[PDB]
Amino acid sequence: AGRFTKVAAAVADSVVTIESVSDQEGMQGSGVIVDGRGYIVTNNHVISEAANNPSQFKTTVVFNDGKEVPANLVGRDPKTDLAVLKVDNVDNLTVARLGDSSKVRVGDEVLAVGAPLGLRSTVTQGIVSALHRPVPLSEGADTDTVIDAIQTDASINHGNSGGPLIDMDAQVIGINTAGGLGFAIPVNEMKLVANSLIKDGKIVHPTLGISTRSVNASGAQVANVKAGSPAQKGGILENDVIVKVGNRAVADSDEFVVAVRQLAIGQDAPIEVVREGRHVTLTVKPDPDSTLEH
Repeated sequence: AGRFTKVAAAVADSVVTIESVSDQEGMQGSGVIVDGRGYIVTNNHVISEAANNPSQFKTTVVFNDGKEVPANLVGRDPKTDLAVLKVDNVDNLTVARLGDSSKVRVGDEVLAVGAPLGLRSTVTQGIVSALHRPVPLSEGADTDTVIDAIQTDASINHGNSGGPLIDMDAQVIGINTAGGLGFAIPVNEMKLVANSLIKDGKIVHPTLGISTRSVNASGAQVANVKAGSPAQKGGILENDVIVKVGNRAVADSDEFVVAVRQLAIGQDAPIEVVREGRHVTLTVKPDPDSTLEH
């Protein structure tokens, strides 16, 4: 058997099709079994329209061996484009076994696996082309977002979106997202997001009340500060050029949004700013974006 033929055949039973149908709509994607009780990780845009209109959409999981089972949304995170589904009382699930994306290196051979039975399903091959790659994602009413992504030249498309990025040990190192190089959500962020979605149905991320644009002191240029925000109270002014957030240099608006999410909620953090030719450090305490779940 081929080298990638073996790795793909060993993870196929862990990748499923995710189908969502209404009176006049249809959207399909892939998912991966991360827990033996029936927990499936997919990306948030695969299910977004079903989550927004659940009274009309029917969500279904289809396994490798043909079986078709209804599924429920446990939780979802548009900020990391992730979601958790649950199938009930299905036995002998081949659980995917999860790697460590911090141990991933540029040049590592990978496979972006889509659901073996999906309509337009794909399985592509490439290498890791970049790590911690901030990438913007923009198909429903959710927020646009940015993620620190694993970048690969394995093609990511409708057919393998939501399925796993797999290393040569048949371990999951990421979740493919199509929302011509590819991008995956690293598996360590997926464990954190999925771990907290399973228990609480929600995660909470820090927020500053800032929206930026990319700057020739380059960085993220403050376009608007929300009233009452942490940026408000910390001293951020509009047209500030943010160059550091916490311990992360900020090259543009994409890295800014990613850098904000790595911060601690309720702890003081320095924002280093280029203001009218000067450098100014400001202290900002991030609020939780979901204060009732915080």
